[PDB]
Amino acid sequence: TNPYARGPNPTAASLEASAGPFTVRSFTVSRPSGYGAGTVYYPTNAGGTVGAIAIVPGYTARQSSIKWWGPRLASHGFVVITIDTNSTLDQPSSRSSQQMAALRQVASLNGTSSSPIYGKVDTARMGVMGWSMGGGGSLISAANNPSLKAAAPQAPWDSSTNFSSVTVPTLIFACENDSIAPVNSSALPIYDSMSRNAKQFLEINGGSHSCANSGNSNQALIGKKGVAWMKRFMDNDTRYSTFACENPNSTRVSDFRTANCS
Repeated sequence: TNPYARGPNPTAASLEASAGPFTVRSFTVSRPSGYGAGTVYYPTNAGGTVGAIAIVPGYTARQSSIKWWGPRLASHGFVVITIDTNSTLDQPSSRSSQQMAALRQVASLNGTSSSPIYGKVDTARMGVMGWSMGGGGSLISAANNPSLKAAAPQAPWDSSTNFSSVTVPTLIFACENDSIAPVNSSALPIYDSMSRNAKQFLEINGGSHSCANSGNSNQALIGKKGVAWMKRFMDNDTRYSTFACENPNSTRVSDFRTANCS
């Protein structure tokens, strides 16, 4: 009997819909600490404490690029903070520092009786996600913070592609026709480098660099996979082992790989 298991037994239909079972509320972080701005999404009556996910956009980009993840994840039983960085020109290591700052603030707000997320977060169970340089930032966060329970960056880029130290279960969303952070020189070498973890590579067929962003046309598949990965690894929830680890066998996917996916 897994104490972190929340919500109804998952179905494809329920994981593919635009929102899951829980009602989602949100607020703006009034005094953001160590980053630009943040929006916190959270479920009402998830049936216990839930893990937290900090999501960072890429270079020149804002919360809007990665907004859709907030309600999508939160509606399956997660507290999600989407951030703006101190500057939109921040680099990946700075993105990562700011991501971890956002998580610490979430942990702090869990114990502030005035916060709507008071007593709602299990602050020992956290994950990281993000687009482009924010994707590299998530991988950096993971490498520097092995206590994190999961990472799921999208169209990631960093100077280095060597993330061989990462022990955090890591799902890489890739975009097949990415001409900004091309798969062959960023997402794929990143993926291949990680020898110490459960991991997955999911390339979206014909996707541009923004193929996992708000307003994308594979929200059913991408949302299912992100929630399934976070469920399986953040909650240790083996109801999601198949959703998390399976090949989707979808014409929407041009390349699928996975390793150590129990």
